[PDB]
Amino acid sequence: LSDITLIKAGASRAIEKVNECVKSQSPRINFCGNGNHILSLVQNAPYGLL
Amino acid sequence: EVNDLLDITQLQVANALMQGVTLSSNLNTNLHSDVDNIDFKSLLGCLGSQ
Repeated sequence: LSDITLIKAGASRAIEKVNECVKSQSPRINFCGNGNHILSLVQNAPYGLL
Repeated sequence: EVNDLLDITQLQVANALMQGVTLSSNLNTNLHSDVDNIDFKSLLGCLGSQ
């Protein structure tokens, strides 16, 4: 029950990364990646995303 | 596991503090602590080589 909170935080972070890095293009700085960032793709890794 | 969460938290904090920062190697903060009436003697401490 404590680890589901970390998985839900990672779910919200990958939801915002899906929305503003992959599924659109965000004007924000230093969110996707590390800075000096271009775009992103996605791939179903086991039990998460890649 | 809690302590490793703390360790990777501290390393994410440190990488956020330290990504993308070049420096002047000849930066001597006891010589440089002011720009245009703004007092950076109390803000940033000692830095350089000596």
